[PDB]
Amino acid sequence: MKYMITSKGDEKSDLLRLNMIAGFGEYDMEYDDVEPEIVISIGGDGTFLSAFHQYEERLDEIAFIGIHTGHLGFYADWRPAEADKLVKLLAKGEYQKVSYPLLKTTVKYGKEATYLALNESTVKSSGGPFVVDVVINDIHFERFRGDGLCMSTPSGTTAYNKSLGGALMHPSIEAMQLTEMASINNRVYRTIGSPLVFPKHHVVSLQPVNDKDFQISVDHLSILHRDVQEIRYEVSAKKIHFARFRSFPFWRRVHDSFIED
Amino acid sequence: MKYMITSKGDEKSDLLRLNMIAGFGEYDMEYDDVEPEIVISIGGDGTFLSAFHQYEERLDEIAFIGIHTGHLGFYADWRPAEADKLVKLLAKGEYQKVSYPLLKTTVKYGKEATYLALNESTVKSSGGPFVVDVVINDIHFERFRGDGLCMSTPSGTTAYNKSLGGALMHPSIEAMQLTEMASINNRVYRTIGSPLVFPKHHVVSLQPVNDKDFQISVDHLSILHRDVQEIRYEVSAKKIHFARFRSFPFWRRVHDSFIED
Amino acid sequence: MKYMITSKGDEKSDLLRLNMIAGFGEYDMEYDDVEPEIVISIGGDGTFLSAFHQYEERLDEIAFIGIHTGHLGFYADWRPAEADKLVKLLAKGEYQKVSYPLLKTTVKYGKEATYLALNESTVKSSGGPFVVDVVINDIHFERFRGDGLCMSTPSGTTAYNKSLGGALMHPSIEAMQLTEMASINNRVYRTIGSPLVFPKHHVVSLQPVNDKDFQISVDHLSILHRDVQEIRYEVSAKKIHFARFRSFPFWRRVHDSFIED
Amino acid sequence: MKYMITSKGDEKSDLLRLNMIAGFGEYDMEYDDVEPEIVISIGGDGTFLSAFHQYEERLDEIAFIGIHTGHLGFYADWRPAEADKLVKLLAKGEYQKVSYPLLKTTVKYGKEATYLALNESTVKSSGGPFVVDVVINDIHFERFRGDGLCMSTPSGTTAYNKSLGGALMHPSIEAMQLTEMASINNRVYRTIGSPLVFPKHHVVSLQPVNDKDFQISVDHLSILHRDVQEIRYEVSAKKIHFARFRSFPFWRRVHDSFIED
Ligand SMILES: CSC[C@H]1O[C@@H](n2cnc3c(N)ncnc32)[C@H](O)[C@@H]1O
Ligand SMILES: CSC[C@H]1O[C@@H](n2cnc3c(N)ncnc32)[C@H](O)[C@@H]1O
Ligand SMILES: CSC[C@H]1O[C@@H](n2cnc3c(N)ncnc32)[C@H](O)[C@@H]1O
Ligand SMILES: CSC[C@H]1O[C@@H](n2cnc3c(N)ncnc32)[C@H](O)[C@@H]1O
Ligand SMILES: Nc1ncnc2c1ncn2[C@@H]1CCCCO1
Ligand SMILES: Nc1ncnc2c1ncn2[C@@H]1CCCCO1
Ligand SMILES: Nc1ncnc2c1ncn2[C@@H]1CCCCO1
Ligand SMILES: Nc1ncnc2c1ncn2[C@@H]1CCCCO1
Repeated sequence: MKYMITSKGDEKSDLLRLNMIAGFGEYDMEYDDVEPEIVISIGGDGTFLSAFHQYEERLDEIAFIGIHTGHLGFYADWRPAEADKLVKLLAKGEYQKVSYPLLKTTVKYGKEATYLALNESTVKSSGGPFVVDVVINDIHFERFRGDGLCMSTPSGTTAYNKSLGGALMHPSIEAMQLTEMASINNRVYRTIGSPLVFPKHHVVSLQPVNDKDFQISVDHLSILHRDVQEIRYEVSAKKIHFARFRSFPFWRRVHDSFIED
Repeated sequence: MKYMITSKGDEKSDLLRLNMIAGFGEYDMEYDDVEPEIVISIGGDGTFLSAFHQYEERLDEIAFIGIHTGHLGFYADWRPAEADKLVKLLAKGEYQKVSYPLLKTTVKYGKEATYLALNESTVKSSGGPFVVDVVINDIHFERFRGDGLCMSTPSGTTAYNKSLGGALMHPSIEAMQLTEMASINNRVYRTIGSPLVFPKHHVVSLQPVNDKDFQISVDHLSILHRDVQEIRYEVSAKKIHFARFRSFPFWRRVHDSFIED
Repeated sequence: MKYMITSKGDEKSDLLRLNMIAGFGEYDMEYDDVEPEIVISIGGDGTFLSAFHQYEERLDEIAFIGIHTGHLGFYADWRPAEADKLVKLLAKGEYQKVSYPLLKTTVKYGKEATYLALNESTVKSSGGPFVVDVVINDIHFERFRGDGLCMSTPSGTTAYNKSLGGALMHPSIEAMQLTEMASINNRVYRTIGSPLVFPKHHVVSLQPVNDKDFQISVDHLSILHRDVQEIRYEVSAKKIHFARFRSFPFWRRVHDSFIED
Repeated sequence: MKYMITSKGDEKSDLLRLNMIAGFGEYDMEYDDVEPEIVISIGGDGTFLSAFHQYEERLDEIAFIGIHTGHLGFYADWRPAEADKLVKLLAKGEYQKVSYPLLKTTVKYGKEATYLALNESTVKSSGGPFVVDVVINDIHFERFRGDGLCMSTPSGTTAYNKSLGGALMHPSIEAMQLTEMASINNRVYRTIGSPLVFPKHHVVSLQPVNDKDFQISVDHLSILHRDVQEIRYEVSAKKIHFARFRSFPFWRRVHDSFIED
């Protein structure tokens, strides 16, 4: 089919990319970075996130693969020594696909912008204090004062979410998880403290109390948003598709990354 | 239908129980605590847990209701002033039902015993140090040394799980959550630290390293188990059914219990 | 003596300030905001922090007092109804003094700047990733990757330090406490995780790994520092002095703020 | 002087003990396990704790030394290869001493018993729920409901205290630290959550609310206490003395145990 290969850009990843292109040339495979059906990412999870966001308008028509030239990643979970076997099996194309849930962020002004996250979307304040009202399915839940908030996909839970004390959830669960960053708690301000796990179709809305300027991040991309009226989180109806060429279970991947390999 | 009412046993709950029995007598309703189809619990969440476990062999044929005579409970979530309206609507019996997931614990010896938890099942050691091997779907995940482990249902997450830093998950999610109690972590022992959220059909197995005697709890019931070979956790195929007579959303119930009411 | 009164600036605090000035006029007391010996702060703990920093060059010659016109503060811990009794006892001037430790921050470039904190000093990155080497008394302790770090005085421990999971320490202890903000931990990056409590004369040094631009905060003041070579923390030899006019124990103040009042 | 050597009891530690006794025989040193002035512990930190408690009535007249035959301990912090150099320098006896603070626990009935802890003293319930009133210097601070409480010395902070989220404090600080085990927090029960660090002469008292039977631990020793009226914690006036034969800083010891060695 049509395929493309993105590279981290160091010698190791560029040379592996050139060798995989050469290997693909021995098959009925066309290099096309406009309408690829296979997107191979060579580098780390950061390289993989840029690949996902490069092609997030054609998610339904792409199977993603990650190769880690450094340490094992959660998306770049195949070693460079398997690249030749990868080329072979991608060429035949009878592999299977597994799908992970994604997070949809909607930002409203006083106008609207939507974003897909593969790891998480976070909200912080633009210098001053961060106060927002947290609304769950039109129900006012809490007034949060602190550093900010983080909404994670399931596969995002091993990333920023983990550093904030959130739970790791198996990515077959269609959910999103909200974690707090340094919440103020006394007898004036009061937050739940615990991470919150939301199913599909639940809508978490963040509403400004005073200042309406926020620094909003989506995966690696962080930009200052002004005149914000509302930030809405929900599990996306879209999903990322991976080419499956072996059994590498999520919990083993968690074990290899955090316990021992 | 056939119904029964369990009471916490103080004056307040016994008198409310007698008044509801009197109210039920005005309808085609029979009191039967052997094969009830409606089990009303009057007291707190602890009273409700005993009601669930009193009838856990007829879960498929029972709708549960809880009335809190003290503070709002997560299962006893209706006020005594609504008891008359409750009798009325339970008598007609066109109410709807909502189902929550349950946790199945299997304990193997060198023989087998199974238990259903509505909140959680926990494992601790019988005096000495607690060391177990944690196996996830036949994959050795970690060697845990510490005080113990807790496996929570979704509706259990607001209970012991919350005090251990676990996430609160909406009970429409068919999952279980594993949290650590005081894990030892250095460059000898190593655990994941984070709460772990498991979907249906995943099996978490705890296996003894040295001592094989453990104190195992299931909801309020804690008993010493000897000659234990394995403890297995999975989401039960069984579910608890509640009679639904109003909209009291889980997240509002979380808000009213932990934030403000 | 010479005194001055700073005000939060709302009606309530300005009017209390004018009334205390009037009351002071009945005694041998001179208003002087250049060389005061008594600095009264009317507002909240934030107003008190500005008062401290307004006069941090004459700390050895000033006794501070805080009045809270809103909720109880940890530095503004006297109610407005006691202002008349405060004027009386400050005028006679046989009150006693209690001293709290302070935190000295040194920032070195490639030049040097020093700062005193009453609550804490925090270090974060200027947009990009935050990586620093943590050196304790010339001993390399850890390579920290995460959101940032916070070094708190004892009286600062109830503030930002508390939201980061740090311990509350009685301010009679001459120490400083280092807490992490969202540290990355796997088998590549490794931090201690726990808050660290340091005695007098211990020096904690933060050293850049790659990027040398940091956002450094000292109490309420946060400024971007460029070309930073080192950030050094140690317990200051200077101390803040409070006028003591009653017994309001620190632990009771903790109780009233976080448990119940 | 008079010395004695305790051993973990495995081959490795017994043989090292016999060799050190032989080496000591070449000097004016007498083996005496009744009134030793030097107590050498060979094994791990657990062996060292038994040595301390074996001789806790002669703490003022003993310098302790620990040798780790397994992994580095915080009290057993010298390697077996240094045992010959240890014998030499202990024999001459111009070494220096460093002292660590200790924790005094008082248990009152309806009679009194006192205990010294080198690591920590913990309180849990005897099966049923654990509810105690926490009193700080005769001031009621909180009503704690949960699994239990832990009061740690400074050198104890790297042990159980660390697993409960407490801070690590340098043992030159004369203090004790109170950490919670799985506290219940809602709008009925309310605890501070944060670890609490107390200076010398502060007294923390635990008082029963209903049940008066508790499982109290002091270092490795845990015994059921009945008819308990009060548990009192304070920094001991006694101190443990170590023979100092090299520079092995506490923070480096923390680094080697938890970060890398
Ligand atoms: C470096 S690739 C970008 C990812 O880094 C992760 N990340 C950012 N900051 C942190 C942090 N403080 N701790 C852990 N992961 C982080 C987020 O999940 C982001 O999507
Ligand atoms: C009192 S009813 C029994 C329930 O109490 C909860 N529980 C027990 N111990 C604790 C604790 N330490 N913190 C919070 N909840 C607890 C558990 O979820 C149990 O099912
Ligand atoms: C508003 S007065 C300034 C103080 O607010 C405190 N502070 C800032 N951010 C937070 C936070 N996220 N949580 C708690 N306290 C905070 C810091 O201790 C600072 O000195
Ligand atoms: C094994 S030597 C005894 C010491 O083990 C430590 N300990 C006991 N339980 C735990 C735990 N769950 N986590 C960490 N350390 C522990 C306590 O500090 C005790 O003094
Ligand atoms: N989904 C993820 N799970 C775990 N780790 C992740 C993920 N995505 C990116 N990273 C890491 C975070 C540290 C910096 C390098 O990239
Ligand atoms: N599912 C539950 N969610 C929250 N709280 C619960 C639950 N079950 C029982 N409790 C409480 C725990 C404290 C003692 C009284 O009962
Ligand atoms: N030392 C302090 N201890 C507790 N709280 C403090 C302190 N200083 C300032 N604050 C609060 C923090 C929340 C915003 C208002 O000011
Ligand atoms: N003071 C201590 N600091 C760290 N670790 C300690 C201490 N005392 C004993 N241990 C360990 C705990 C795990 C089991 C082996 O002994």
